[PDB]
Amino acid sequence: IQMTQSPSSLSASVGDRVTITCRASQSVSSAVAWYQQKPGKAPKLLIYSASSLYSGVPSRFSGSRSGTDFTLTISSLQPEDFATYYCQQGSAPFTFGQGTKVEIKRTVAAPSVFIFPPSDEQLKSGTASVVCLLNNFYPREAKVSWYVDNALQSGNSQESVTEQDSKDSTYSLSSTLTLSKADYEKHKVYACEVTQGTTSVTKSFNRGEC
Amino acid sequence: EVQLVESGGGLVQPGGSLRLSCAASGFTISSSYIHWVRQAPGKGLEWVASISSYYGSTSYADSVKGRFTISADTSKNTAYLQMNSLRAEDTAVYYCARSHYSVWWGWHSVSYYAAFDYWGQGTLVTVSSASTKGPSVFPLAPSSKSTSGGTAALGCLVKDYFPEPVTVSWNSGALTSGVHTFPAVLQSSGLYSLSSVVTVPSSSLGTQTYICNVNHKPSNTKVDKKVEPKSC
Ligand SMILES: [Cl-]
Ligand SMILES: [Cl-]
Ligand SMILES: [Cl-]
Ligand SMILES: [Cl-]
Ligand SMILES: [Cl-]
Ligand code: NA
Repeated sequence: IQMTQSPSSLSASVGDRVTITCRASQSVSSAVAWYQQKPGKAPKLLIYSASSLYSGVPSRFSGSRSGTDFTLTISSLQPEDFATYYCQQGSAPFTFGQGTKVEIKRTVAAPSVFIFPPSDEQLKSGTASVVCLLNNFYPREAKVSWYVDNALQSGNSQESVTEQDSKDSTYSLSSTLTLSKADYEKHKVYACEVTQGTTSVTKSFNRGEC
Repeated sequence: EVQLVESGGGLVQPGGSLRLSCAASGFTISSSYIHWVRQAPGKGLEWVASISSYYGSTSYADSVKGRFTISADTSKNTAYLQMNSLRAEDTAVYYCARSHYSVWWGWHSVSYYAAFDYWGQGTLVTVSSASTKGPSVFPLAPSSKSTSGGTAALGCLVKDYFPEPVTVSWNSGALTSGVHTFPAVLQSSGLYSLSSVVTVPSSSLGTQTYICNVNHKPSNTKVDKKVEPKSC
């Protein structure tokens, strides 16, 4: 007795009508539940008995059934509603659906960009970490390029992206370039280039600076 | 008033054993079915086990049968999930949860449907033979000469630690506006690394003090680092 969830991910704008659907392989009565999960947090119950709104849950959420198909509906999406939503059948063995990542769509937002040289303490370790920060931008995908003495760097950086902000639906991103102390010490100009649309910003520092 | 607090997660060698605790408050555990639900990192939700202390009935996700034992202690209003012979597939954040449908009738031949209304905070169970290593913590120093949005940025780089998690905080919890702590990333070394940043008024750079407080509970280590402009 399996639970196919659909779609796997969707983007929609504030106030849009969102519909997640779950497909039971057999008949699970009306014992199906819906949960909202923010990243790394415990899931919150939204709907139980396929249709009943859990106390505390905003009225914008509703559940419904049509045969073997249970659906969760958000009548007008709110920015705090980005999460992953799960269906669960309520009879044993309590199978969960695959999840539905709900990401929110908004205006293009310019990143505020900063670059950070490695610390002297990290230099006594024999490795340098250069970090490039892109703050409060949208959409998630942005081109970050690293330059060392105007040589494009490849294969020695790692990206991490934050979750969507719960009011403005923007992201922030870090790029961490890692080098040997010797490698960092033999080059002068460090630069992080961010491209988004028809605008590129390059932020830089010189190793000998204050 | 109803709360579910977990304990006993952490690192464990493959094949070893861990006992997870679930201390309930604000309701009697015999009136409820208690369940465990785990989530492997990046994957979805999987039900693992359930118990009702009143009926003496336990049930296990086939995926764990025989290796897991879920029990409860009424005197302590607490549930346990003892895990033996852990494998890498067992690495996950484990949650306890209360089913919303109470064992309402005192009659025995009654199957109850499950919907989880109260959840624990989640504890990470990591199944590797790697050693615990604490994080090195380095400043991310601003420049008054590198202003982006009228404001300045500064940070802490929290590098080469295992296992997760690491908690970062700024000025002993007194600074929260502008803070972004990034999701951790797993280096090629097999060690983790993340950074935490905060945006501040461009003027306050030299005037204000920014100390980041890094906590790595897996290695029982807490580091506080002052962040200053290089100032050579
Ligand atoms: Cl779409
Ligand atoms: Cl499941
Ligand atoms: Cl510079
Ligand atoms: Cl009830
Ligand atoms: Cl340190
Ligand atoms: Na972490």
